[PDB]
Amino acid sequence: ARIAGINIPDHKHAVIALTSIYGVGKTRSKAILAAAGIAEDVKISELSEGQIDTLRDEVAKFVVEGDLRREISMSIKRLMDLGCYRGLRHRRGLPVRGQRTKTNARTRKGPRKPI
Amino acid sequence: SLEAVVDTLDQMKQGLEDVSGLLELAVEADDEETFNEAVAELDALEEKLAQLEFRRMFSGEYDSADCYLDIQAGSGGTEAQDWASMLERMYLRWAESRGFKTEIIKESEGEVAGIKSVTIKISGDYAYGWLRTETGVHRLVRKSPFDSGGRRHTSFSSAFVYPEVDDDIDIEINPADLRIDVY
Amino acid sequence: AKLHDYYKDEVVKKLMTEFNYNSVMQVPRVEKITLNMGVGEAIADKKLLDNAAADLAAISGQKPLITKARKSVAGFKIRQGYPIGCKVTLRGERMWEFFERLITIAVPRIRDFRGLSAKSFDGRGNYSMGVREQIIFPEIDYDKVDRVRGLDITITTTAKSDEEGRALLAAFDFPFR
Amino acid sequence: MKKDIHPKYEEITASCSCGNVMKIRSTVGHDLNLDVCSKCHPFFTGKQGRVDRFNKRFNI
Amino acid sequence: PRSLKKGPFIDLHLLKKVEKAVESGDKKPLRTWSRRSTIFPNMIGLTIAVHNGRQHVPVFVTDEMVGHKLGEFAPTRTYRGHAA
Amino acid sequence: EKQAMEDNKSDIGWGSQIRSYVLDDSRIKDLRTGVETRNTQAVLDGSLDQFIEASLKAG
RNA sequence: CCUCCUAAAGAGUAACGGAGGAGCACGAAGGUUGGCUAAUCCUGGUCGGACAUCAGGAGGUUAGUGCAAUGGCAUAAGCCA
RNA sequence: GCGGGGUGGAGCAGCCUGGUAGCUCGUCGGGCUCAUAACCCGAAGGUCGUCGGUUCAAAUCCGGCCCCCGCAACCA
RNA sequence: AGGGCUACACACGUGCUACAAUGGCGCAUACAAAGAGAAGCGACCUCGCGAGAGCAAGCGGACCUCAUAAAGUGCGUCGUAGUCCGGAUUGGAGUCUGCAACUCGACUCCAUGAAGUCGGAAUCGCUAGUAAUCGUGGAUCAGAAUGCCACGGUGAAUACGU
Ligand SMILES: [K+]
Ligand SMILES: [K+]
Ligand SMILES: [K+]
Ligand SMILES: [K+]
Ligand SMILES: [K+]
Ligand SMILES: [K+]
Ligand SMILES: [K+]
Ligand SMILES: [K+]
Ligand SMILES: [K+]
Ligand SMILES: [Mg+2]
Ligand SMILES: [Mg+2]
Ligand SMILES: [Mg+2]
Ligand SMILES: [Mg+2]
Ligand SMILES: [Mg+2]
Ligand SMILES: [Mg+2]
Ligand SMILES: [Mg+2]
Ligand SMILES: [Mg+2]
Ligand SMILES: [Mg+2]
Ligand SMILES: [Mg+2]
Ligand SMILES: [Mg+2]
Ligand SMILES: [Mg+2]
Ligand SMILES: [Mg+2]
Ligand SMILES: [Mg+2]
Ligand SMILES: [Mg+2]
Ligand SMILES: [Mg+2]
Ligand SMILES: [Mg+2]
Ligand SMILES: [Mg+2]
Ligand SMILES: [Zn+2]
Repeated sequence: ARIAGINIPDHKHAVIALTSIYGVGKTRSKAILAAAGIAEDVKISELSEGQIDTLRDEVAKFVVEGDLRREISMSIKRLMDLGCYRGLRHRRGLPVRGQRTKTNARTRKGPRKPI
Repeated sequence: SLEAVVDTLDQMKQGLEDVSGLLELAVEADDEETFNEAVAELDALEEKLAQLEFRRMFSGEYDSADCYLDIQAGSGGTEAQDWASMLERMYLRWAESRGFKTEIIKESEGEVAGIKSVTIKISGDYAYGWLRTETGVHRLVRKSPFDSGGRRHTSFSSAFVYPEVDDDIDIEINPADLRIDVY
Repeated sequence: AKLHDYYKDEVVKKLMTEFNYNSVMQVPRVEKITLNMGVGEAIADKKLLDNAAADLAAISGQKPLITKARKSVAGFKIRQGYPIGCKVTLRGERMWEFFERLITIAVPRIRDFRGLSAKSFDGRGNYSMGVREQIIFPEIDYDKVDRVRGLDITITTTAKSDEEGRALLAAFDFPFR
Repeated sequence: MKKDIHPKYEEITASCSCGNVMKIRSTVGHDLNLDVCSKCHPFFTGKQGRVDRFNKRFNI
Repeated sequence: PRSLKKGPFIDLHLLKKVEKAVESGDKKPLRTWSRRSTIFPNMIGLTIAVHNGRQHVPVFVTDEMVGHKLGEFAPTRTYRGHAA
Repeated sequence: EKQAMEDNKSDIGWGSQIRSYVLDDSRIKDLRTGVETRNTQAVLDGSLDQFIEASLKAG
């Protein structure tokens, strides 16, 4: 139930429950379950403690949760401190990957700010 | 005064000739230091001429003050109001180009289009001096968009520039100037 | 009393050696541990205060005292004498048992725990820290959590300075960063 | 301690994944199973560039 | 990005300038228009004036800039906000 | 004095103009100085310096 | 009607003199027994911020008194049971 | 001397009885229209004249100061 | 040569993708038309999770290649959740074209996981193989379509009447 410092859902299938970890998607969830030798359709509640321990051991091989968050923060901070074009885009909160700003860009710019 | 002007112009002419000769000598002798010195002298002389030209451009009393620009539509009607809006945009763009700061004190927009009138404050160095010569009526000729037939129509708009003069300091009456009678 | 015996048998000796104390009575002691929940959002619903008090009672094994406003404050819309918090004071056996629980179970369960700050000493040797989610205590059942509660934990110590306080806490392998 | 007002407080066994078992008094009746403890947590255990990457990825 | 099999790209004139600057130990900024050139480790500590379109912005190369194009440190568009 | 200024102002109407902007012929001419240009778009966008400097130089 | 000054170190003392309050409240806010001590600031602390609750320190009544002002109040007259 | 007032851009409420700013027009955005008005659908805008006090807390209670109103200003 | 045409408080038009269960996902398995190809289409085989890479047939084509159509059908799962809906955004690692992917290409992998739960006033298209929905091709083109041009699959409702 408690993996990588967080609680995973108990009533879901194992793959969906493992996706709740920050840094684990469907592909990594399948990889973890395959390396732990557990069927994906088995609910988390229907697992012995040793199986959960094996799941924790398998998850330990990936950079997840706070480690991943601080890695991402370090990368973004490095860009912003370098002051490259991507860093400036991150500073000003505009799309970083060359998307149009004349219209759209609402995900980066937040809700519309009337003049 | 005549000596200031005449000596300034004679020193300008003589210093230009001297700078030309020194530049010829520097370019011939490939002296980088003399070249840089001549460049500095030319820059100083250019600044001197620019300053004199500035005084000549703005001899007027209030040329250094900030100014107010009033734009009023005229004979064209709706076309005139659209033309007045165009003039307002033009003058705002020119002020931005010159670095002056503009604000809209007052404005009356035409119902169909454009503006009936607008009062704009322009603040900057010699703003009134730079803008005073734009006072007058501006005539516009084009195919009026407010004419179903698209006829070629003439429209008139007026720009008036006046300096911002500080309000007079009101002064209380000197008692020696008054005679008081009781009866 | 495992940690109390560990104190009396190892921490006293280590601190005496480190600080060259003449008398054992000069060795710092862990006087008390105070857990406090500021439940200032209970003015709208006193029942939230009751649930927070239940959480604190479960965490500490002790019925909490309800603390009310010392004086009326308009900024937070509180009148004098209005119940806006709860607290527990742990001394002796209960204090040591809670200290062991906190060190060995609760602190490891802190989400993304990177180490407690060693600058959180009050200038006299007492150490205050904050807990953001009571779920770090296994007594709190995850399935029965109504609201994300937090608290603050103050270890009041007879130490005369921050150096002595941090030495005493480190002697218990307190996870300073 | 006043009678009848405090939560029931009796000893239980907390067993962790790393084999650490500690018997401690607590309010919760059932014995505890821990995914992590102070004997195995990465921070407690202590187990918790551009030029290099360039020269590695562009080995000439 | 460019394929790893092709290796990093750098203009030949800029590469020669960087090599000459490193060998000679000169401290004059290297003026260049090659915004598309990759920053190489041997450039670290050099000042390179990269053309932004109308002027050469000085860039003091540090180890964190290695692997990026020189144009990433010379913004080409001027923007200070609307309604200013 | 303000009324004197207001009465001195020229009519915004036919026959009075310091400058003519004819877009069909794509010409702009200042009546006072005679300066004429063909870049009506630039002048409308704010290239008034030619006219202003000509007026100041004329004095 | 109450408090201070005028009022001249007992009382008292005027002016359309200088400043403020009252026309109630409380079955506890009264009696007794037992206990306790403030304002304010600083430091540390989840949300929590200038200001809530917690811990320590400095300070020593600069608080408090149901309501004006004066005189009192630590043996407290202040706070709790 | 005695009374009133001063609050989104304008005109009025909210004060009395402290906690909480409203109405009508106006402004702005989108509609309708060939276009404008009208009309329809949405928004925004006042920390309450100015200081001070009182209060846990003031548009509100108190006191100055400023402006505006009324009255009163007599026998003499 | 470098930069811009790709800016970005904002307003509008044309689209695409959704807001789920008449669906999402996984496995398996049916049925098209039309068209393009020589500095081209490129099979096969091998390597790579993948985009792709290496080697290398055939075809100026009813012959070879692009190139398994998808919706559908069968089984299983999800069980009404901002979800196993949505896939924007962003971090890292790559591929290909191209002298050269920073400004400013496409695509892949891992992570990420926004608004959105059917949209005010108002407004649009369509009368039958039509609307709706599902795939496929082409030109332009080194590379770069949610646009356009074209092709098939499934396949309605309603028209009292002026
Ligand atoms: K862009
Ligand atoms: K007296
Ligand atoms: K009592
Ligand atoms: K589109
Ligand atoms: K649309
Ligand atoms: K989701
Ligand atoms: K590009
Ligand atoms: K819609
Ligand atoms: K193409
Ligand atoms: Mg693009
Ligand atoms: Mg006396
Ligand atoms: Mg006396
Ligand atoms: Mg007497
Ligand atoms: Mg008398
Ligand atoms: Mg009393
Ligand atoms: Mg007593
Ligand atoms: Mg008493
Ligand atoms: Mg208020
Ligand atoms: Mg060019
Ligand atoms: Mg364009
Ligand atoms: Mg999905
Ligand atoms: Mg993904
Ligand atoms: Mg939402
Ligand atoms: Mg839903
Ligand atoms: Mg028809
Ligand atoms: Mg289609
Ligand atoms: Mg094609
Ligand atoms: Zn353990």
